[PDB]
Amino acid sequence: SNAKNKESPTKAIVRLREHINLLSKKQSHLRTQITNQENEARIFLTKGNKVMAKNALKKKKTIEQLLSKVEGTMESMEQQLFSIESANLNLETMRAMQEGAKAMKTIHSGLDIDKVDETMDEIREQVELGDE
Repeated sequence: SNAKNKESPTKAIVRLREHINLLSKKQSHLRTQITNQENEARIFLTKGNKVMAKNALKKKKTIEQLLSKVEGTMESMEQQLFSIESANLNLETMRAMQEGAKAMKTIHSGLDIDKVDETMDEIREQVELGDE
């Protein structure tokens, strides 16, 4: 139930990760297309046909614009995933920290003789005074 829902938000982070993987595959594909276009423009340049070389660069830039869109979307998905993940990681870490504090509160309030937490500060001083 509470772990039911922990695992649910966890598989939520899973979907965002699969989406990131898809985006990265698409990015790789677009980069390969970009390389191909650039090579073709270079071939046109060795031939001397700068008109067609520029036209291949027009398509090169067109794909670069699409790449920027994918990279921006991917960055957004990474921030969204991070926000969710790092939130949950900190919430569980801070819970452990507070439960540790609760344990110390139980030890302090639990022991009648005599004020665990106050005597911890007391002995701290006594130890520190050993430096002379």
